[PDB]
Amino acid sequence: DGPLPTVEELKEALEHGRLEVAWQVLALERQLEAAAAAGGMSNEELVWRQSKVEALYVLLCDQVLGVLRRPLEAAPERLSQALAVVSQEELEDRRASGGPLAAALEATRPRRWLQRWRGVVAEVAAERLDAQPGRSEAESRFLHMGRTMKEDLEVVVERLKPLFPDEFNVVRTYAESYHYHFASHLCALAQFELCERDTYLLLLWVQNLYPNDILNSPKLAQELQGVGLGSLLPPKQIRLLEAMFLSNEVTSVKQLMARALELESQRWTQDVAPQSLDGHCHSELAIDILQIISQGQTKAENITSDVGMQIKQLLLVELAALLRSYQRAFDEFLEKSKLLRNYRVNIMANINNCLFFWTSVEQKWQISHDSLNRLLEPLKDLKAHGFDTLLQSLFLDLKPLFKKFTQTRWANPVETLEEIITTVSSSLPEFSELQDCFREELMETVHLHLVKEYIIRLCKRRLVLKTAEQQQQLARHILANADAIQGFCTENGSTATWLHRALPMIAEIIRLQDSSAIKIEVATYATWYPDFSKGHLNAILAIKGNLPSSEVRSIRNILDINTGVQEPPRPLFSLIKVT
Repeated sequence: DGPLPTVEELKEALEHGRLEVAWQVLALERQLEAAAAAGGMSNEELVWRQSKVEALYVLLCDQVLGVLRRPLEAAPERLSQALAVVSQEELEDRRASGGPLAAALEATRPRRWLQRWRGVVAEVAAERLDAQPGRSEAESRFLHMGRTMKEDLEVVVERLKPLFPDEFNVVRTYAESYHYHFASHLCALAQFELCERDTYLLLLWVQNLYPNDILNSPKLAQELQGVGLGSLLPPKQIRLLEAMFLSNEVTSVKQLMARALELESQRWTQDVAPQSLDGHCHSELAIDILQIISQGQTKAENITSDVGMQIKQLLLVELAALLRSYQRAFDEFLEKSKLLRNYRVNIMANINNCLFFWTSVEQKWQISHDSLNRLLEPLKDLKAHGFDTLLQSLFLDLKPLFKKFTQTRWANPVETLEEIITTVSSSLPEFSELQDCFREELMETVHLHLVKEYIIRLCKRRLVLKTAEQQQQLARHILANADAIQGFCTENGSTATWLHRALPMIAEIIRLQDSSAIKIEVATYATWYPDFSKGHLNAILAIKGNLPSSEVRSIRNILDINTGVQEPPRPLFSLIKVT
Protein backbone atom coordinates (compact mmCIF):
# COMPACT_ATOMS: atom_id res chain seq x y z
CA ASP A 1 0.00 0.00 0.00
CA GLY A 2 0.93 3.68 0.53
CA PRO A 3 1.54 6.48 1.47
CA LEU A 4 2.03 8.71 -1.57
CA PRO A 5 5.44 10.36 -1.90
CA THR A 6 5.35 13.27 -4.34
CA VAL A 7 2.73 15.95 -3.85
CA GLU A 8 2.14 15.56 -7.59
CA GLU A 9 1.02 11.97 -6.93
CA LEU A 10 -1.24 12.99 -4.10
CA LYS A 11 -2.87 15.80 -6.10
CA GLU A 12 -3.42 13.26 -8.79
CA ALA A 13 -5.14 10.93 -6.34
CA LEU A 14 -7.49 13.66 -5.15
CA GLU A 15 -8.18 14.51 -8.74
CA HIS A 16 -9.35 10.97 -9.35
CA GLY A 17 -11.55 11.38 -6.31
CA ARG A 18 -9.71 8.86 -4.08
CA LEU A 19 -9.76 10.09 -0.47
CA GLU A 20 -7.71 7.45 1.38
CA VAL A 21 -4.99 10.00 0.88
CA ALA A 22 -6.95 12.85 2.45
CA TRP A 23 -5.12 12.21 5.71
CA GLN A 24 -1.78 12.92 4.05
CA VAL A 25 -3.01 16.32 2.91
CA LEU A 26 -3.39 17.28 6.58
CA ALA A 27 -0.07 15.65 7.39
CA LEU A 28 1.65 18.09 5.05
CA GLU A 29 0.09 21.03 6.85
CA ARG A 30 1.06 19.52 10.20
CA GLN A 31 4.57 18.93 8.80
CA LEU A 32 4.75 22.49 7.58
CA GLU A 33 3.78 23.66 11.06
CA ALA A 34 6.64 21.48 12.23
CA ALA A 35 9.24 22.61 9.68
CA ALA A 36 8.41 26.25 10.32
CA ALA A 37 8.71 25.99 14.10
CA ALA A 38 12.11 24.38 13.51
CA GLY A 39 13.15 27.92 12.67
CA GLY A 40 15.61 26.76 10.03
CA MET A 41 13.56 27.29 6.88
CA SER A 42 13.43 30.09 4.34
CA ASN A 43 10.42 32.43 4.31
CA GLU A 44 10.62 32.28 0.54
CA GLU A 45 10.29 28.50 0.96
CA LEU A 46 7.61 28.65 3.63
CA VAL A 47 5.37 30.53 1.26
CA TRP A 48 5.98 27.98 -1.50
CA ARG A 49 5.23 25.00 0.67
CA GLN A 50 2.15 26.68 2.13
CA SER A 51 0.69 27.72 -1.21
CA LYS A 52 1.07 24.10 -2.17
CA VAL A 53 -0.63 22.86 1.01
CA GLU A 54 -3.60 25.19 0.71
CA ALA A 55 -3.96 24.45 -3.00
CA LEU A 56 -4.09 20.75 -2.25
CA TYR A 57 -6.63 21.54 0.52
CA VAL A 58 -8.86 23.49 -1.88
CA LEU A 59 -8.91 20.45 -4.10
CA LEU A 60 -9.69 18.14 -1.17
CA CYS A 61 -12.56 20.34 -0.19
CA ASP A 62 -14.11 20.35 -3.66
CA GLN A 63 -13.92 16.52 -3.69
CA VAL A 64 -15.62 16.14 -0.31
CA LEU A 65 -18.36 18.64 -0.95
CA GLY A 66 -18.67 17.25 -4.49
CA VAL A 67 -19.56 13.95 -2.87
CA LEU A 68 -21.88 15.31 -0.13
CA ARG A 69 -24.02 17.43 -2.45
CA ARG A 70 -25.31 14.20 -3.90
CA PRO A 71 -24.84 11.43 -1.27
CA LEU A 72 -26.11 8.93 -3.87
CA GLU A 73 -22.50 8.45 -5.11
CA ALA A 74 -21.12 5.27 -3.47
CA ALA A 75 -19.62 3.99 -0.22
CA PRO A 76 -16.52 6.27 0.03
CA GLU A 77 -18.92 8.61 1.61
CA ARG A 78 -17.71 7.17 4.86
CA LEU A 79 -14.40 8.57 3.62
CA SER A 80 -15.94 12.05 3.05
CA GLN A 81 -17.51 11.88 6.53
CA ALA A 82 -14.23 10.96 8.08
CA LEU A 83 -12.44 13.82 6.47
CA ALA A 84 -15.23 16.38 7.06
CA VAL A 85 -14.46 15.51 10.68
CA VAL A 86 -10.62 15.18 10.71
CA SER A 87 -10.50 18.73 9.53
CA GLN A 88 -13.40 19.65 11.83
CA GLU A 89 -11.44 18.72 14.97
CA GLU A 90 -8.05 19.76 13.64
CA LEU A 91 -9.79 23.12 13.73
CA GLU A 92 -9.85 22.68 17.50
CA ASP A 93 -6.22 21.51 17.63
CA ARG A 94 -4.80 24.70 16.20
CA ARG A 95 -6.90 26.91 18.46
CA ALA A 96 -4.51 29.14 20.41
CA SER A 97 -1.95 26.39 21.19
CA GLY A 98 -1.30 25.37 17.59
CA GLY A 99 -2.52 28.92 17.06
CA PRO A 100 0.92 30.55 16.99
CA LEU A 101 1.76 30.92 13.29
CA ALA A 102 5.22 32.21 12.40
CA ALA A 103 4.60 35.15 10.11
CA ALA A 104 4.79 34.73 6.31
CA LEU A 105 2.46 31.80 6.96
CA GLU A 106 -0.94 33.57 7.14
CA ALA A 107 -3.32 31.79 9.44
CA THR A 108 -5.93 29.62 7.79
CA ARG A 109 -7.12 27.32 10.51
CA PRO A 110 -10.60 27.85 11.57
CA ARG A 111 -11.59 26.05 8.31
CA ARG A 112 -15.09 25.20 9.54
CA TRP A 113 -15.83 22.42 7.14
CA LEU A 114 -18.96 21.11 8.81
CA GLN A 115 -20.31 24.62 8.32
CA ARG A 116 -19.44 24.40 4.64
CA TRP A 117 -21.50 21.25 4.52
CA ARG A 118 -24.40 22.98 6.13
CA GLY A 119 -24.05 25.61 3.43
CA VAL A 120 -24.35 22.91 0.77
CA VAL A 121 -27.25 21.03 2.39
CA ALA A 122 -28.99 24.39 2.53
CA GLU A 123 -28.12 25.29 -1.08
CA VAL A 124 -29.55 21.97 -2.27
CA ALA A 125 -32.58 22.39 -0.04
CA ALA A 126 -32.97 25.65 -1.96
CA GLU A 127 -32.33 24.25 -5.43
CA ARG A 128 -35.11 21.75 -4.80
CA LEU A 129 -37.60 23.87 -2.91
CA ASP A 130 -37.25 26.38 -5.74
CA ALA A 131 -37.80 24.09 -8.74
CA GLN A 132 -40.62 24.98 -11.17
CA PRO A 133 -43.75 22.84 -10.64
CA GLY A 134 -53.07 27.70 -11.25
CA ARG A 135 -54.66 28.33 -7.84
CA SER A 136 -52.14 31.15 -7.51
CA GLU A 137 -48.45 31.50 -8.19
CA ALA A 138 -48.24 31.56 -4.39
CA GLU A 139 -50.41 28.50 -3.68
CA SER A 140 -48.64 26.53 -6.46
CA ARG A 141 -45.33 27.54 -4.92
CA PHE A 142 -46.49 26.39 -1.47
CA LEU A 143 -47.74 23.14 -3.01
CA HIS A 144 -44.56 22.28 -4.81
CA MET A 145 -42.63 23.27 -1.70
CA GLY A 146 -44.53 21.25 0.92
CA ARG A 147 -44.49 18.27 -1.41
CA THR A 148 -40.79 18.44 -2.11
CA MET A 149 -39.94 18.80 1.60
CA LYS A 150 -42.15 15.90 2.74
CA GLU A 151 -40.59 13.81 -0.05
CA ASP A 152 -36.99 14.76 0.67
CA LEU A 153 -37.01 14.55 4.45
CA GLU A 154 -38.74 11.18 3.97
CA VAL A 155 -35.68 10.21 1.89
CA VAL A 156 -33.36 11.44 4.65
CA VAL A 157 -34.96 9.49 7.50
CA GLU A 158 -35.25 6.49 5.19
CA ARG A 159 -31.77 6.41 3.69
CA LEU A 160 -29.35 9.14 4.84
CA LYS A 161 -30.07 8.63 8.52
CA PRO A 162 -28.21 5.28 8.71
CA LEU A 163 -25.28 6.46 6.53
CA PHE A 164 -24.40 9.62 8.47
CA PRO A 165 -22.71 9.40 11.89
CA ASP A 166 -24.36 10.94 14.95
CA GLU A 167 -22.11 13.99 15.04
CA PHE A 168 -23.66 15.67 12.03
CA ASN A 169 -27.34 15.26 12.82
CA VAL A 170 -28.23 14.55 9.20
CA VAL A 171 -31.87 15.03 9.99
CA ARG A 172 -31.83 18.24 11.98
CA THR A 173 -29.55 19.76 9.31
CA TYR A 174 -31.86 18.75 6.47
CA ALA A 175 -35.25 19.56 7.97
CA GLU A 176 -33.89 22.83 9.30
CA SER A 177 -32.26 23.67 5.98
CA TYR A 178 -35.58 23.16 4.14
CA HIS A 179 -37.76 24.58 6.86
CA TYR A 180 -35.92 27.85 7.10
CA HIS A 181 -36.11 28.19 3.32
CA PHE A 182 -39.86 27.70 3.36
CA ALA A 183 -40.18 30.22 6.16
CA SER A 184 -38.06 32.60 4.08
CA HIS A 185 -40.30 32.42 1.04
CA LEU A 186 -43.19 33.10 3.47
CA CYS A 187 -41.50 35.99 5.30
CA ALA A 188 -41.14 37.32 1.74
CA LEU A 189 -44.86 37.41 1.05
CA ALA A 190 -45.54 38.89 4.50
CA GLN A 191 -43.73 42.00 3.27
CA PHE A 192 -46.71 42.86 1.14
CA GLU A 193 -50.23 44.21 1.09
CA LEU A 194 -51.80 40.90 0.11
CA CYS A 195 -55.12 39.84 -1.43
CA GLU A 196 -57.85 38.29 0.73
CA ARG A 197 -57.61 34.91 -0.97
CA ASP A 198 -53.83 35.11 -0.44
CA THR A 199 -54.25 35.89 3.26
CA TYR A 200 -56.41 32.79 3.60
CA LEU A 201 -54.11 30.44 1.68
CA LEU A 202 -50.95 31.45 3.50
CA LEU A 203 -52.71 31.50 6.90
CA LEU A 204 -54.10 28.07 6.16
CA TRP A 205 -50.66 26.89 5.16
CA VAL A 206 -48.84 28.26 8.19
CA GLN A 207 -51.52 27.25 10.65
CA ASN A 208 -52.91 23.98 9.35
CA LEU A 209 -51.34 22.48 6.25
CA TYR A 210 -47.67 22.85 7.14
CA PRO A 211 -47.58 21.51 10.70
CA ASN A 212 -50.16 18.75 10.17
CA ASP A 213 -49.82 17.54 6.57
CA ILE A 214 -46.04 17.79 6.40
CA LEU A 215 -44.43 17.99 9.83
CA ASN A 216 -46.80 15.67 11.60
CA SER A 217 -49.12 13.37 9.65
CA PRO A 218 -46.44 11.48 7.71
CA LYS A 219 -43.76 8.95 8.65
CA LEU A 220 -41.52 11.98 9.16
CA ALA A 221 -43.86 12.47 12.11
CA GLN A 222 -41.77 10.58 14.63
CA GLU A 223 -38.44 12.19 13.81
CA LEU A 224 -39.01 15.96 13.62
CA GLN A 225 -40.68 15.86 17.03
CA GLY A 226 -37.05 15.89 18.14
CA VAL A 227 -36.16 18.76 15.81
CA GLY A 228 -38.79 21.10 17.21
CA LEU A 229 -39.13 23.50 14.30
CA GLY A 230 -41.17 26.65 14.89
CA SER A 231 -43.80 28.58 12.98
CA LEU A 232 -43.16 29.73 9.43
CA LEU A 233 -44.27 33.30 9.96
CA PRO A 234 -43.57 34.66 13.39
CA PRO A 235 -46.24 34.43 16.18
CA LYS A 236 -47.10 38.16 16.38
CA GLN A 237 -47.33 38.45 12.58
CA ILE A 238 -49.54 35.36 12.43
CA ARG A 239 -51.94 36.79 15.04
CA LEU A 240 -52.03 40.01 13.04
CA LEU A 241 -52.80 37.97 9.90
CA GLU A 242 -55.67 36.32 11.73
CA ALA A 243 -57.06 39.64 12.97
CA MET A 244 -57.23 40.97 9.40
CA PHE A 245 -58.53 37.75 7.82
CA LEU A 246 -61.45 37.69 10.24
CA SER A 247 -62.47 41.19 9.15
CA ASN A 248 -62.16 40.09 5.55
CA GLU A 249 -64.44 37.06 5.88
CA VAL A 250 -66.92 38.52 8.36
CA THR A 251 -67.24 41.34 5.83
CA SER A 252 -67.68 38.74 3.02
CA VAL A 253 -70.63 36.98 4.67
CA LYS A 254 -72.13 40.32 5.75
CA GLN A 255 -72.18 41.51 2.10
CA LEU A 256 -73.21 38.11 0.76
CA MET A 257 -76.14 37.69 3.15
CA ALA A 258 -77.14 41.25 2.36
CA ARG A 259 -77.22 40.33 -1.36
CA ALA A 260 -79.17 37.11 -0.70
CA LEU A 261 -81.80 39.07 1.19
CA GLU A 262 -81.93 41.78 -1.51
CA LEU A 263 -82.50 39.17 -4.18
CA GLU A 264 -85.29 37.30 -2.34
CA SER A 265 -86.82 40.67 -1.50
CA GLN A 266 -87.15 41.23 -5.20
CA ARG A 267 -88.50 37.69 -5.79
CA TRP A 268 -91.41 38.79 -3.61
CA THR A 269 -91.44 42.20 -5.23
CA GLN A 270 -91.62 40.46 -8.61
CA ASP A 271 -94.56 38.20 -7.73
CA VAL A 272 -92.49 35.01 -8.02
CA ALA A 273 -94.67 32.05 -7.05
CA PRO A 274 -92.58 30.02 -4.65
CA GLN A 275 -91.84 26.41 -5.36
CA SER A 276 -93.40 23.70 -3.28
CA LEU A 277 -91.60 20.80 -1.59
CA ASP A 278 -94.74 19.91 0.42
CA GLY A 279 -95.55 23.25 1.99
CA HIS A 280 -93.94 26.15 0.09
CA CYS A 281 -90.21 26.72 -0.17
CA HIS A 282 -88.57 30.09 -0.18
CA SER A 283 -86.08 28.25 2.01
CA GLU A 284 -83.91 29.89 -0.60
CA LEU A 285 -83.31 32.52 2.07
CA ALA A 286 -83.13 29.85 4.79
CA ILE A 287 -80.53 27.45 3.40
CA ASP A 288 -78.70 30.05 1.29
CA ILE A 289 -78.14 32.13 4.43
CA LEU A 290 -77.13 29.21 6.64
CA GLN A 291 -74.82 28.01 3.83
CA ILE A 292 -73.05 31.36 3.69
CA ILE A 293 -72.51 30.99 7.45
CA SER A 294 -71.45 27.33 7.40
CA GLN A 295 -68.85 27.88 4.66
CA GLY A 296 -67.39 30.93 6.38
CA GLN A 297 -67.18 28.90 9.59
CA THR A 298 -65.39 26.13 7.71
CA LYS A 299 -62.91 28.60 6.24
CA ALA A 300 -62.04 29.83 9.74
CA GLU A 301 -62.15 26.33 11.19
CA ASN A 302 -59.54 25.51 8.54
CA ILE A 303 -56.91 27.57 10.33
CA THR A 304 -57.18 27.14 14.08
CA SER A 305 -59.95 25.95 16.36
CA ASP A 306 -59.68 29.43 17.86
CA VAL A 307 -59.95 31.27 14.55
CA GLY A 308 -63.15 29.27 14.25
CA MET A 309 -64.65 30.07 17.66
CA GLN A 310 -63.75 33.72 17.10
CA ILE A 311 -65.60 33.79 13.77
CA LYS A 312 -68.62 32.09 15.42
CA GLN A 313 -69.03 34.67 18.17
CA LEU A 314 -68.37 37.23 15.42
CA LEU A 315 -70.99 35.83 13.03
CA LEU A 316 -73.73 35.91 15.65
CA VAL A 317 -73.81 39.72 15.39
CA GLU A 318 -74.10 39.81 11.57
CA LEU A 319 -76.77 37.10 11.66
CA ALA A 320 -78.72 39.19 14.12
CA ALA A 321 -78.06 41.99 11.61
CA LEU A 322 -79.54 40.07 8.72
CA LEU A 323 -82.62 38.66 10.49
CA ARG A 324 -83.35 42.21 11.73
CA SER A 325 -83.08 43.78 8.29
CA TYR A 326 -85.09 40.82 6.97
CA GLN A 327 -88.03 41.33 9.28
CA ARG A 328 -87.96 44.93 8.11
CA ALA A 329 -88.03 43.95 4.39
CA PHE A 330 -90.75 41.35 4.85
CA ASP A 331 -92.82 43.86 6.81
CA GLU A 332 -92.36 46.41 4.02
CA PHE A 333 -93.45 43.62 1.61
CA LEU A 334 -96.60 43.16 3.66
CA GLU A 335 -97.38 46.88 3.78
CA LYS A 336 -97.07 47.55 0.03
CA SER A 337 -97.43 44.49 -2.27
CA LYS A 338 -100.85 42.95 -1.72
CA LEU A 339 -102.49 42.89 -5.10
CA LEU A 340 -99.77 40.44 -6.18
CA ARG A 341 -101.05 36.97 -7.16
CA ASN A 342 -98.56 35.26 -4.84
CA TYR A 343 -98.79 37.66 -1.89
CA ARG A 344 -100.27 35.13 0.54
CA VAL A 345 -98.24 32.31 -1.03
CA ASN A 346 -95.06 34.30 -0.54
CA ILE A 347 -96.00 35.14 3.04
CA MET A 348 -96.37 31.44 3.76
CA ALA A 349 -92.98 30.66 2.19
CA ASN A 350 -91.30 33.18 4.45
CA ILE A 351 -93.18 32.10 7.56
CA ASN A 352 -91.95 28.61 6.67
CA ASN A 353 -88.29 29.74 6.90
CA CYS A 354 -88.49 30.16 10.70
CA LEU A 355 -88.60 26.42 11.18
CA PHE A 356 -85.29 26.00 9.48
CA PHE A 357 -83.63 28.83 11.38
CA TRP A 358 -84.84 27.53 14.76
CA THR A 359 -83.78 23.99 13.89
CA SER A 360 -80.34 24.75 12.39
CA VAL A 361 -79.23 27.46 14.84
CA GLU A 362 -80.21 25.27 17.82
CA GLN A 363 -77.74 22.60 16.63
CA LYS A 364 -74.99 24.77 15.16
CA TRP A 365 -74.23 27.38 17.88
CA GLN A 366 -75.05 25.71 21.20
CA ILE A 367 -76.02 28.96 22.95
CA SER A 368 -78.07 29.71 26.05
CA HIS A 369 -81.80 29.79 25.35
CA ASP A 370 -82.13 33.48 26.19
CA SER A 371 -79.18 34.16 23.90
CA LEU A 372 -80.76 31.84 21.33
CA ASN A 373 -84.10 33.64 21.73
CA ARG A 374 -82.35 37.04 21.77
CA LEU A 375 -80.92 36.32 18.34
CA LEU A 376 -84.14 34.71 17.16
CA GLU A 377 -86.41 37.59 18.24
CA PRO A 378 -87.34 39.19 14.91
CA LEU A 379 -88.39 35.86 13.48
CA LYS A 380 -91.34 35.69 15.86
CA ASP A 381 -92.12 39.24 14.75
CA LEU A 382 -92.02 38.04 11.14
CA LYS A 383 -94.19 35.01 11.81
CA ALA A 384 -96.44 37.15 13.97
CA HIS A 385 -97.01 39.70 11.23
CA GLY A 386 -97.32 36.78 8.87
CA PHE A 387 -100.14 34.94 10.61
CA ASP A 388 -101.89 38.21 11.40
CA THR A 389 -101.94 39.03 7.71
CA LEU A 390 -103.34 35.78 6.29
CA LEU A 391 -105.91 35.34 9.03
CA GLN A 392 -107.13 38.98 9.12
CA SER A 393 -109.55 38.25 6.25
CA LEU A 394 -111.35 35.37 8.03
CA PHE A 395 -111.44 37.13 11.38
CA LEU A 396 -113.42 39.81 9.62
CA ASP A 397 -115.89 37.54 7.86
CA LEU A 398 -116.33 36.19 11.38
CA LYS A 399 -116.87 39.65 12.95
CA PRO A 400 -120.57 39.97 12.26
CA LEU A 401 -121.51 36.30 12.62
CA PHE A 402 -120.53 36.59 16.29
CA LYS A 403 -122.65 39.68 16.86
CA LYS A 404 -125.47 37.42 15.72
CA PHE A 405 -125.25 35.58 19.05
CA THR A 406 -125.98 38.86 20.73
CA GLN A 407 -128.42 39.90 17.98
CA THR A 408 -130.59 36.82 18.34
CA ARG A 409 -130.42 37.00 22.15
CA TRP A 410 -129.05 33.45 21.91
CA ALA A 411 -132.25 32.13 20.39
CA ASN A 412 -130.48 29.58 18.26
CA PRO A 413 -126.73 29.24 18.96
CA VAL A 414 -126.08 26.03 16.99
CA GLU A 415 -127.27 27.59 13.72
CA THR A 416 -125.21 30.76 14.14
CA LEU A 417 -122.17 28.70 15.20
CA GLU A 418 -122.65 26.31 12.27
CA GLU A 419 -122.52 29.35 10.01
CA ILE A 420 -119.20 30.24 11.63
CA ILE A 421 -117.76 26.72 11.27
CA THR A 422 -118.71 26.90 7.59
CA THR A 423 -117.04 30.29 7.25
CA VAL A 424 -113.85 29.04 8.87
CA SER A 425 -113.70 25.58 7.29
CA SER A 426 -113.79 27.45 3.99
CA SER A 427 -110.21 28.44 4.81
CA LEU A 428 -108.63 25.08 5.72
CA PRO A 429 -107.32 24.62 2.10
CA GLU A 430 -104.51 27.08 1.39
CA PHE A 431 -103.19 26.80 4.94
CA SER A 432 -102.05 23.30 4.03
CA GLU A 433 -99.35 24.89 1.87
CA LEU A 434 -97.75 25.83 5.21
CA GLN A 435 -95.22 23.83 7.27
CA ASP A 436 -96.86 21.30 9.66
CA CYS A 437 -95.37 22.86 12.76
CA PHE A 438 -96.83 26.21 11.73
CA ARG A 439 -100.04 24.53 10.58
CA GLU A 440 -100.85 23.52 14.13
CA GLU A 441 -99.31 26.78 15.42
CA LEU A 442 -101.98 28.61 13.39
CA MET A 443 -104.79 26.28 14.30
CA GLU A 444 -104.21 27.19 17.95
CA THR A 445 -104.57 30.80 16.86
CA VAL A 446 -107.93 30.19 15.20
CA HIS A 447 -109.24 27.93 18.04
CA LEU A 448 -108.23 30.61 20.54
CA HIS A 449 -109.92 33.26 18.47
CA LEU A 450 -113.22 31.37 18.35
CA VAL A 451 -113.19 30.89 22.13
CA LYS A 452 -112.07 34.48 22.91
CA GLU A 453 -114.75 35.87 20.64
CA TYR A 454 -117.47 33.71 22.19
CA ILE A 455 -116.58 34.72 25.75
CA ILE A 456 -116.51 38.32 24.55
CA ARG A 457 -120.12 37.82 23.49
CA LEU A 458 -121.25 36.28 26.79
CA CYS A 459 -119.56 39.19 28.58
CA LYS A 460 -121.30 41.94 26.67
CA ARG A 461 -123.99 42.35 29.43
CA ARG A 462 -126.72 42.29 26.86
CA LEU A 463 -128.64 39.27 28.06
CA VAL A 464 -130.12 38.76 31.54
CA LEU A 465 -132.03 35.62 32.33
CA LYS A 466 -134.95 35.79 34.74
CA THR A 467 -135.50 32.15 35.67
CA ALA A 468 -133.32 29.09 36.18
CA GLU A 469 -135.00 27.03 33.45
CA GLN A 470 -133.74 29.27 30.65
CA GLN A 471 -130.30 29.52 32.28
CA GLN A 472 -130.12 25.74 32.09
CA GLN A 473 -131.32 25.95 28.49
CA LEU A 474 -128.56 28.49 27.80
CA ALA A 475 -126.11 26.15 29.49
CA ARG A 476 -127.07 23.22 27.26
CA HIS A 477 -126.53 25.67 24.39
CA ILE A 478 -123.03 26.81 25.44
CA LEU A 479 -121.97 23.20 25.99
CA ALA A 480 -123.31 22.24 22.59
CA ASN A 481 -121.22 24.93 21.02
CA ALA A 482 -118.11 24.12 23.09
CA ASP A 483 -118.23 20.56 21.92
CA ALA A 484 -118.68 21.75 18.35
CA ILE A 485 -115.67 24.04 18.48
CA GLN A 486 -113.37 21.76 20.50
CA GLY A 487 -114.27 18.82 18.35
CA PHE A 488 -113.85 20.52 14.98
CA CYS A 489 -110.64 22.39 15.81
CA THR A 490 -109.00 19.33 17.42
CA GLU A 491 -110.14 17.35 14.42
CA ASN A 492 -108.64 19.93 12.06
CA GLY A 493 -105.24 20.14 13.70
CA SER A 494 -105.38 22.25 16.84
CA THR A 495 -103.77 20.90 20.00
CA ALA A 496 -104.89 23.82 22.13
CA THR A 497 -105.87 21.57 25.02
CA TRP A 498 -105.88 24.38 27.56
CA LEU A 499 -108.78 26.08 25.76
CA HIS A 500 -111.07 23.02 26.08
CA ARG A 501 -112.63 23.75 29.45
CA ALA A 502 -113.10 27.41 28.68
CA LEU A 503 -116.65 27.33 27.42
CA PRO A 504 -117.97 24.17 29.11
CA MET A 505 -116.94 25.37 32.52
CA ILE A 506 -118.73 28.69 32.04
CA ALA A 507 -121.90 26.93 30.92
CA GLU A 508 -121.69 25.32 34.30
CA ILE A 509 -121.42 28.61 36.13
CA ILE A 510 -124.44 29.84 34.19
CA ARG A 511 -126.51 26.68 34.80
CA LEU A 512 -125.54 26.19 38.47
CA GLN A 513 -128.24 27.68 40.67
CA ASP A 514 -127.09 27.32 44.26
CA SER A 515 -124.47 29.72 45.68
CA SER A 516 -121.82 27.33 46.97
CA ALA A 517 -121.82 25.43 43.70
CA ILE A 518 -121.03 28.58 41.78
CA LYS A 519 -118.26 29.34 44.31
CA ILE A 520 -116.72 25.99 43.57
CA GLU A 521 -116.85 26.15 39.78
CA VAL A 522 -115.38 29.63 40.17
CA ALA A 523 -112.49 28.23 42.25
CA THR A 524 -111.85 25.51 39.70
CA TYR A 525 -112.22 27.85 36.70
CA ALA A 526 -109.69 30.19 38.16
CA THR A 527 -107.44 27.15 38.34
CA TRP A 528 -107.64 26.52 34.55
CA TYR A 529 -107.21 30.12 33.13
CA PRO A 530 -106.13 32.27 36.09
CA ASP A 531 -106.21 35.47 34.05
CA PHE A 532 -109.94 35.23 34.69
CA SER A 533 -110.80 38.31 36.74
CA LYS A 534 -113.68 39.78 38.71
CA GLY A 535 -114.51 41.72 35.58
CA HIS A 536 -115.49 38.67 33.66
CA LEU A 537 -116.96 36.93 36.67
CA ASN A 538 -119.31 39.87 36.91
CA ALA A 539 -120.19 40.07 33.20
CA ILE A 540 -121.04 36.35 33.44
CA LEU A 541 -123.12 36.52 36.60
CA ALA A 542 -124.92 39.40 34.90
CA ILE A 543 -126.75 36.75 32.97
CA LYS A 544 -128.22 35.37 36.16
CA GLY A 545 -131.23 37.54 36.96
CA ASN A 546 -131.38 35.98 40.45
CA LEU A 547 -128.72 36.14 43.27
CA PRO A 548 -127.92 39.77 44.23
CA SER A 549 -125.44 39.85 47.13
CA SER A 550 -124.05 36.41 46.50
CA GLU A 551 -122.34 38.29 43.73
CA VAL A 552 -120.18 39.94 46.37
CA ARG A 553 -119.39 36.54 47.81
CA SER A 554 -118.59 34.68 44.56
CA ILE A 555 -116.35 37.56 43.52
CA ARG A 556 -114.37 37.80 46.76
CA ASN A 557 -112.86 34.49 45.46
CA ILE A 558 -111.19 35.79 42.33
CA LEU A 559 -110.27 38.68 44.74
CA ASP A 560 -106.99 36.79 45.22
CA ILE A 561 -106.06 35.09 41.89
CA ASN A 562 -102.53 35.82 43.17
CA THR A 563 -100.18 32.86 42.61
CA GLY A 564 -96.63 33.39 43.87
CA VAL A 565 -95.71 29.74 43.29
CA GLN A 566 -95.75 29.74 39.46
CA GLU A 567 -97.11 32.29 36.96
CA PRO A 568 -97.66 30.49 33.65
CA PRO A 569 -101.00 31.82 32.32
CA ARG A 570 -101.35 31.37 28.53
CA PRO A 571 -103.36 34.52 27.74
CA LEU A 572 -107.13 34.05 27.50
CA PHE A 573 -108.77 36.62 29.75
CA SER A 574 -105.81 38.95 29.42
CA LEU A 575 -107.11 39.47 25.92
CA ILE A 576 -110.75 39.89 26.81
CA LYS A 577 -111.21 43.25 28.46
CA VAL A 578 -114.74 44.26 29.32
CA THR A 579 -115.53 47.04 31.74
